[PDB]
Amino acid sequence: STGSATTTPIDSLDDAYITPVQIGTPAQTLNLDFDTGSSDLWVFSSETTASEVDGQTIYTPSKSTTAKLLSGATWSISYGDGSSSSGDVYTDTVSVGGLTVTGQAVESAKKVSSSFTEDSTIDGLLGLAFSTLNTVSPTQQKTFFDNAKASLDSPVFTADLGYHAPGTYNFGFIDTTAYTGSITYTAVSTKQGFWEWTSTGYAVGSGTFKSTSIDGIADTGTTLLYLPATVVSAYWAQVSGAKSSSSVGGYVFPCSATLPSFTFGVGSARIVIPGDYIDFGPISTGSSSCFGGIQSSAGIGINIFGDVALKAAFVVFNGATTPTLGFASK
Ligand SMILES: C#CCN(C)Cc1nc([C@]2(O)CN[C@@H](c3nc(-c4ccc(C(F)(F)F)cc4N)no3)C2)cs1
Repeated sequence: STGSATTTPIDSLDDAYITPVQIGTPAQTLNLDFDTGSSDLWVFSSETTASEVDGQTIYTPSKSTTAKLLSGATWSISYGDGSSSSGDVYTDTVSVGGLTVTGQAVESAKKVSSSFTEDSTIDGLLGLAFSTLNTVSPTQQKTFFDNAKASLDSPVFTADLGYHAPGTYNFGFIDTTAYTGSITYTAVSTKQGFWEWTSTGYAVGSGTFKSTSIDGIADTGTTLLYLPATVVSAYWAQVSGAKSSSSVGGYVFPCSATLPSFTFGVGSARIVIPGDYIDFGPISTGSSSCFGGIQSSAGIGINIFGDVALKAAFVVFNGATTPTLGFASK
């Protein structure tokens, strides 16, 4: 089998991408944030505290003839930004772009933190990291991809995120029309449950390439590109007036600037992020200070190839017996 679904930016900055997901019978379509950096499929639901729902579409398991309570199962998750959610668990039929998993664990939120409430466009998350990170207790659950993998034509999914435009998540096949040149595959460590790999270095703008190993994760659920402070400083040093602001929480730059590109290495290949992809716009409405799309990972403990990096590429998440990641230009 295969599936293919369009993913759409939630706003003009590409802060996140939402993909329609069919849950239950008859289908209840919710727009979920596909997150290769986590492993829970959770949704706003008829069980979510009413004051914490503000415009999201909710999953109502009592209206699904295929929903079954996963008795005694609870979940609770906290994300890198400090947001969180928790609740109980149903199993139900879940379909993405024509690909159907029966008995998928659908984690129904009883509580969500303020940042989720405040984002009326995100109805929940669909985790695509390794199932070892799934938070369901006492019986850990598998991700949608893990459940679908054996049925797929090929045990892969691909992320083709758009820049200020929709893109595509495909399951079970590689669309050879969706990229230029070749896909360079690189080794993955699953030891932390992430799609963790080592970039071979970087370049800023038209500068020469600096060979240096950068261990990080391919994370569609993170907006920005988080890299070591040395690399990030070398980038922003090329932008007049750019500086790290403790009050804002990262590097800012004058909105009047044109930004240089940023290249990252995948083996001997190179992915070039155009400068415009690094511009996240005014820090507040009407400000002439703009937020940078490349930020330091120093406080995180891991480098994160988030959407800023991934949307410059066609990315293969290869879930073969030995997982690998593939990157192609597009
Ligand atoms: C600190 C620290 C060390 N490590 C935990 C950092 C890491 N962190 C992660 C993710 O937790 C997993 N992938 C990312 C993700 N973020 C979201 C997300 C989406 C929407 C909203 C909002 F605004 F609507 F509330 C909040 C989110 N947090 N979805 O995925 C972040 C992987 S490594």
